[PDB]
Amino acid sequence: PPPPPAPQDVEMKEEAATGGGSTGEADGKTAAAAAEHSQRELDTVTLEDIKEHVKQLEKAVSGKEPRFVLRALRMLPSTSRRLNHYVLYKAVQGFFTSNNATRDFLLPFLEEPMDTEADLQFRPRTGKAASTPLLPEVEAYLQLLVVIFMMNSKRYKEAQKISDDLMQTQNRRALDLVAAKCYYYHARVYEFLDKLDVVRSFLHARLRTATLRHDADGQATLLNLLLRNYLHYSLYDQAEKLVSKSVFPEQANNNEWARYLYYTGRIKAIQLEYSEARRTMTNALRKAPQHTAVGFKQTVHKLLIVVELLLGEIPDRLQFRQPSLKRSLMPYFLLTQAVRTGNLAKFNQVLDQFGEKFQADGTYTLIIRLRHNVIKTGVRMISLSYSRISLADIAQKLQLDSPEDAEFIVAKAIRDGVIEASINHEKGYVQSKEMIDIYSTREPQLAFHQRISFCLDIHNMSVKAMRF
Amino acid sequence: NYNKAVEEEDKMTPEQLAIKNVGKQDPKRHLEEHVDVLMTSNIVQCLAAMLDTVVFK
Amino acid sequence: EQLPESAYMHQLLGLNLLFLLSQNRVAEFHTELERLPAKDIQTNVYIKHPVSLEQYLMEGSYNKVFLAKGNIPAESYTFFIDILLDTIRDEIAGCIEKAYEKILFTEATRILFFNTPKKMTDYAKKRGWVLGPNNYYSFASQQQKPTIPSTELAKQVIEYARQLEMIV
Amino acid sequence: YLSKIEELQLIVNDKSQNLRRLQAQRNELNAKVRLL
Amino acid sequence: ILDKKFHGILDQGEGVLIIFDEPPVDKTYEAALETIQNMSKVVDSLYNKAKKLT
Amino acid sequence: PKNPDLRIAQLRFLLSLPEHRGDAAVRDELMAAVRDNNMAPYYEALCKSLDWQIDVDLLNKMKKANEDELKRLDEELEDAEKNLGESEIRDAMMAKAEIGDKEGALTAFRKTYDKTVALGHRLDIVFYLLRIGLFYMDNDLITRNTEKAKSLIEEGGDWDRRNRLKVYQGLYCVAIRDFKQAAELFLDTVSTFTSYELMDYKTFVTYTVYVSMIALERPDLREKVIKGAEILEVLHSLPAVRQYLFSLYECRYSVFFQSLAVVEQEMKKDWLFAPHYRYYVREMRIHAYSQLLESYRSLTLGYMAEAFGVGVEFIDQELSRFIAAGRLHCKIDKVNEIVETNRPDSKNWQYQETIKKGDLLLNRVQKLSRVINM
Amino acid sequence: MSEKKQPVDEDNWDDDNVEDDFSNQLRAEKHGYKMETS
Repeated sequence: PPPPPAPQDVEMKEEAATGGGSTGEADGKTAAAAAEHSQRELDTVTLEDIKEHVKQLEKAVSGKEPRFVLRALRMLPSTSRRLNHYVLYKAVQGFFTSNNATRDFLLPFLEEPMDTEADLQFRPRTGKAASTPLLPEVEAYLQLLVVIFMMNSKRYKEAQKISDDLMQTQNRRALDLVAAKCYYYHARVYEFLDKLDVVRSFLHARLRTATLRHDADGQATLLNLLLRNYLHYSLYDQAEKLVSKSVFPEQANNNEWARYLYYTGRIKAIQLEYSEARRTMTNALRKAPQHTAVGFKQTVHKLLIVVELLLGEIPDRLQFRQPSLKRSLMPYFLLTQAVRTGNLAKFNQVLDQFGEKFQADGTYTLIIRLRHNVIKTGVRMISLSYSRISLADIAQKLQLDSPEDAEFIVAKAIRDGVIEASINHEKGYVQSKEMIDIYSTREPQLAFHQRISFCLDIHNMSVKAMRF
Repeated sequence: NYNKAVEEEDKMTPEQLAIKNVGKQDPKRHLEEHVDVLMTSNIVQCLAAMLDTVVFK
Repeated sequence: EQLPESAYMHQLLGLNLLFLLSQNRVAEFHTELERLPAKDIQTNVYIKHPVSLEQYLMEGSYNKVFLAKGNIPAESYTFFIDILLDTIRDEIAGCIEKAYEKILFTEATRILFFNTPKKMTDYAKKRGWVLGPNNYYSFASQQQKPTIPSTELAKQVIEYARQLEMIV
Repeated sequence: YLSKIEELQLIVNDKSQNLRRLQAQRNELNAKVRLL
Repeated sequence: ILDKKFHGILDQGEGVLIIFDEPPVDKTYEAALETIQNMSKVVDSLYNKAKKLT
Repeated sequence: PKNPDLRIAQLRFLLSLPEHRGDAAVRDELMAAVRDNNMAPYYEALCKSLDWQIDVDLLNKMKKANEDELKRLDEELEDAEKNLGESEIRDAMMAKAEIGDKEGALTAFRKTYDKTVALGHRLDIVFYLLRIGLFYMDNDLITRNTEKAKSLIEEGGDWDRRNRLKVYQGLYCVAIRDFKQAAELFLDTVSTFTSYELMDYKTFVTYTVYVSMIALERPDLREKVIKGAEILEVLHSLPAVRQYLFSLYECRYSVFFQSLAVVEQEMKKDWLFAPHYRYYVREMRIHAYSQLLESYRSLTLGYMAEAFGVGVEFIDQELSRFIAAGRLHCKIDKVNEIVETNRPDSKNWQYQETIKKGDLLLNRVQKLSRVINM
Repeated sequence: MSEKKQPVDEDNWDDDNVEDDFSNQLRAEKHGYKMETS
């Protein structure tokens, strides 16, 4: 009863801003987005995700959600007296007896701000009234009398889709900002039990309705939902992105775009790619927003640089290593050691030692080409090393035992185009060369057009950012 | 030749723009008066590069 | 999905996979490696033999073709391994002198097969080829001999200075 | 709805008019420095 | 040669020594090093930026 | 008085690195325990070396001596602070508590850092924290104390003691793979003649050369080793590595490899190097090969295989994995056995760093200047 | 932030990356025994 005043304070600090302030920031505002309380409220949703939200236990049971959802009314200027009601109900938790009125009694509590009066006209108060109670209910998924209620609370959020689609006005720059979060929690609670089936068409038509009339933070986030949907399950509709690539917003949330490029980097990694996939993995890597969230870059980075492992030109990756990730990369450290080593028995004994964590990865694409990566590491090293090597030297240095499969190796390496190396054809016996004096002057200034044209692009972008 | 010798003093102004907490009066707004000159310089460089292939044949 | 277990399940995937391997795809191979991965390494020789066979094909052996053809009818993969012989031979048409010096009759006999039909003669009279004296060359220079890098980048300087104009 | 959405968004594009307000500030600064 | 007393290449595969040295490039050295210092200065300014931001 | 305790640190390293005759560690630990009351050697040998074959009571008696010693130290703690002492009560207790178990340490540093008053109060405190660190292969103690020192000790200090702090910094710089600032801080040679910190000025020379044959480029090589004949009047006592350095100018690769094996074993059997000495030797290898090839191009490894000993296959795998280690741009074959002089920075790299950084930092500030708005 | 699925989850340390790069070359006599091999 002395700690629940801290949810009592932060609860009023949240819906003061949200209800009164963003309702006044919805009345006449939003020239581009003057709803700064929307980003303030998403900051407070991250604040309720740091802390306990409001009333999970808090030394009592079920105090705020029966309390504050009453009597908003939006009327004559003595509705700060309804705020005074909200404030002076707080003798119940400290003084009186707390009673259980959440997760069961919420079904008319959500209908209370509609059945008081014709409160107001805008939907962000309705999204408030169905989000700010019900998002404090989702992160307790103990699957007993709590997850069927997340299910029904997000059925009320599907009614919030209905009252997002037929609400009379660019309130989507608040409701899609909240709906990004809560539709991720939709996908979470729906897939804590089974794969979601008609929620796919929910998501399809929800992407459809956000097409042009209000195309603001909805398309990219629902596309992240759709992408991770097609990622977690069988892989049939990546041709949909190959035919309907409409994936380019303002890239607003500045981390949504980062992890979006990460997810589609995993896509192009699993389709087939080295180059474009590793460069968008690199751009998402350097577009890591901060390290203010403990060890969340780490597992996702273990799966990020799988393609760089598949390059073969990677050293040990240890600068990323969280020490709490060490006990999980007990396979992965020896795996990049098996990348640095050319042993074959160790190449399959790391697999024979860690196939279960390789299934935890669940990417066969790595081991279906990692032997080929070992022989390409060999050919890159030794073909960069010597001018006129023999195929027998490298062959029976890497246990090939015959000339003709070394010929097929050198031939498919010419076909893969690393070095000039040809064969002094009598019985093999490579006659070859390196390549210095290739070119060095007009060829840099070919790329310097892209250098400085990229620089002047960022000049004009800083100009259009200086405009703000 | 003088460009590599001139920019390296105005380049000391960001070292003087190290005015972190509260230390900045007028920013010594002299970072310019070299760029425009650099512009003209390489502008004419590209001009003449053109005029070579243009006039010469 | 809860169906009775399909009889030809193991080799319908193999028909599709060997047809894919014949028509030279690049990513449907990997969506095949993703739709049913768990039955590939433990069992299913109709799939376990083509996927390690692909590892051997892009490992560097067109002779594992014949080592394998020791036993792959596999209910009429015979047409598809004939198309696999075709993708041996036209990839020889590419990869016979990509950047080689020269081959002779015997390297034709090793990399190619069927010692001399009118089909390697058709190669020598179909790709623009010089059948040298028991000898081979791609051409007399093999590269078609690969002198002005200035004026095109001068036009680049035109639009480059132009884009540096109109902006500050 | 049918033919009533685009010019509202065009007045929304008067953020470009706000860009003109910014360039107005600019030319104010410049004109008065030149007055100096 | 190791101490700049001599500048050039000798030979035993051909037994023919050749002398050469043309170091000075004020453009590259000067401008590049000045730009390096500029990078350091921008690194400095990064913290003024991150501060005035938050 | 850390020189004998530096020898005790070497005793701990002998206990640590060579597990050949664990009784030898027990030997010198019992020898250091039978006098000087040094019981910490005896627990240290009990743990890692033999479990004290016969020292159950033969050193428990001197442990009780150390117990009475510590108890009378902590009693004079109050007997002397009964009188007025300008932090000198706590100074005496920290000095005498810097012998037995970590009890002495916890009654040493918990009673000085609180009332460390003047330069000496921390001068000796940081010297002896360097010693308590160096007893093991520590770096937290021997440089965290230098941090406190920066806050506490010098403030102008002496023309004598401050050079000693700097030589501590250089001594760890050679202890760690900081292959330059050691010799930089060991460039004094006029202020480290003999001290209770200098376990041996000849060992000073050892630590110095084991960082100067790398820090000192050929000009700095001759500057400090040749020109700086001040260390020569003393390094006259260790001519092996000296003559190695002499060849290190004329580039005599045969004796390079002889002394290379020699110094390899030496570092293999020398303190604060056990888990790291791997690179130094192959680094000497690649660095010498750099200049050797830099001689000219139309040359062979076989012509140098003589200097390599029989080094055709040796350097075959060696330089294969070295260029594989991304080292020493050059050209060499087996069927041709090439040598090369190449890699001019002012060819493209002196122009490639340009974008290497003006794109790294460009996009750094870009994304940095992206979240300023989004 | 880490709002993704991922919430599911110098002594020698400086020289250690090179050490694992040194983990493939004669870790630390056959060098010196090669002298008498010829």
